[PDB]
Amino acid sequence: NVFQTRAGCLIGAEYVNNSYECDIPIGAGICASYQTQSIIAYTMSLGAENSVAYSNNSIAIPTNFT
Amino acid sequence: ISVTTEILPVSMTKTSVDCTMYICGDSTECSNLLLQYGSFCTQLKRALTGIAVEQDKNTQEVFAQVKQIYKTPPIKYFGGFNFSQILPDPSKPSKRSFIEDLLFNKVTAARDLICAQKFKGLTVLPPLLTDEMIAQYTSALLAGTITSGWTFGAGAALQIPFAMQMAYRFNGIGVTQNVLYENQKLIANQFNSAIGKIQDSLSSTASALGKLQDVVNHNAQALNTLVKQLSSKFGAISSVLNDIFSRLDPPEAEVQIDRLITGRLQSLQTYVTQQLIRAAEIRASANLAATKMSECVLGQSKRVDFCGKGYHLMSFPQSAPHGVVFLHVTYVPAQEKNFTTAPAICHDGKAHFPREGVFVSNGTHWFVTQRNFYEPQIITTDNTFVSGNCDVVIGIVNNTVYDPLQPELDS
Amino acid sequence: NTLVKQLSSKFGAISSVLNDIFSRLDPPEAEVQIDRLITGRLQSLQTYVTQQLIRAAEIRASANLAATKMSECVLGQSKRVDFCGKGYHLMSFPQSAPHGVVFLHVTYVPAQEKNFTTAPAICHDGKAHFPREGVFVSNGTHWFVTQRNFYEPQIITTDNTFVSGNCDVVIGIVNNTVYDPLQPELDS
Repeated sequence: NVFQTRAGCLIGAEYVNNSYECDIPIGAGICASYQTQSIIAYTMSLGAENSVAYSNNSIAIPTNFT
Repeated sequence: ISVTTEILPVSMTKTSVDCTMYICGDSTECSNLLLQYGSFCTQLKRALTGIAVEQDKNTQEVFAQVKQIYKTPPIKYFGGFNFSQILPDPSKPSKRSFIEDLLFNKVTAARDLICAQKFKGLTVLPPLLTDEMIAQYTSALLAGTITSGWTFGAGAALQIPFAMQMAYRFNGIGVTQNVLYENQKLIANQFNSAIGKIQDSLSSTASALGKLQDVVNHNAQALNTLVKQLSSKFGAISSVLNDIFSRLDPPEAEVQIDRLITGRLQSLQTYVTQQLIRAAEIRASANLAATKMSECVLGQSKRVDFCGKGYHLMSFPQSAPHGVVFLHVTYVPAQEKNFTTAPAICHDGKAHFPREGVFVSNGTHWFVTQRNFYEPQIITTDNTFVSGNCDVVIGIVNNTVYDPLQPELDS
Repeated sequence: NTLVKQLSSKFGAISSVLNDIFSRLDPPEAEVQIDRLITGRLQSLQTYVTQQLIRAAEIRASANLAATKMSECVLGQSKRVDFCGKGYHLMSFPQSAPHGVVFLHVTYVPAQEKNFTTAPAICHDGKAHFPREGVFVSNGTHWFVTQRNFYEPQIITTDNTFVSGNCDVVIGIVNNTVYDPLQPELDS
């Protein structure tokens, strides 16, 4: 296959629409890995997505330690 | 309440050099002759690759410090503080803020210089992280510090109202919470005015980003001198080698070629050494920036003149071309007044020392007050402790102490 | 290894060894080849020394950082964030390794959080009450005071609260009762 990235042209890798942690950095936010029996090039995932409940009169207090 | 700006460089520009094109151009005879000098280019490639990976390591260490990406809730009330200029703006396609846009715009037929340098074997590689990812990291850090506080730097993010967070920080610097709870509106107005002044200064002044511009200028000057070195004879007949080959016989052409090769190799060596030194300095700056990010943004620092000039309250990060910008919010006293003091109070033949504050007098009476704010109170046994008689301490004075129990005995 | 391998270069001379150069050419002419070889080898060795100096400087910086970490994290307790580990620092231990040190950091991390409703101050008898070293919480029916980093509810009293001003200036104040521990024993 052929793929056009801002770092050039990539031949031999198939582009997928998922996102994983980077294994081999190619550049411009594009990384590559060996998975599935094949080589897949993907876009980096910064991390999990979270939201915090904020209001005038709410607090969170821990009840245990490690 | 004061807001101060700090600028720190983080990374550099990644470069790659092609030996054969730079030295021998498009001549095959020089290409054949070059092999005699051994392995002089594998070392150069290794050094440049090391610098290139070092830059990405620097950026990743500085910015990637949060495991989860947070978002601010749609409601934008934070106790009167605006924050609308430093939070992401969804309208623009870059998902950036006003100050970030100003900072990026601040630092900047015919053929472009980049193409001309590329056509001689000097190329620039792209960084691993785009600007959007750095913006997302900055937004996540801002959301975490606004909503959770410093709890997200040591575990899970626990929500807390902004006013109570400010009260905790005031307690940290050494002032009680009632000051904030009674001057919330004034503090919010001061913060908004300071942010507006920062806006005006950024929009007007164009010389506050010197360090990143100096980095860019140094890189440009190094490339310029490397390119200019190609047009010097080094003691030969001419710089152009085809004329040397055509004009005169091989016996002296070999000497001329050797002179040119030695000169160009020496120039490349000098360039690599200067690049190594500059990269070391940039890495030191990046380490300092990472430490500052971990100490001033994810917590409160007691160190003096580290996270701002004054008493530190908190800080905010923003991105910049090849660098980071810190907005420090700090506390400074004003409108001071003179008073008369004593070290202890001798009452009932016993010495009395304050528990937290200091003793003051306004001319006739005596009070106890906190250190960083004028708030007098009557000297009682609840805010005083006794140790020994009053004939040893130098400078003790006479007064009376109030006991909150005897009034209740008779009433 | 690369310094050793550089010895096979010719640097434009007729051979990579000296004895054959001295055993094939007259003294008037061998000088140019000897000069070329000597200059090349000197340049290689100088480059090696310079790179060694730069690497030594970096190692010195790392050693200074390790010394500071040993001074603060091990011999004492550090309040710096993310310096002696992730979390709240408790203590640390050193161990040795070939050309390096290994630090084991023992730290404290909260877990098992729970939601609560809070107010900044309590209005009682026309006066505002603030916590001393805690925070006000409520479980939907009653009110308590608890420490920040652990759950330990307690009854609001005079001993753990202080008063300043009226209760018509603080935003978010609520009405409740503050228990006086002097009258009940006085009236008994």
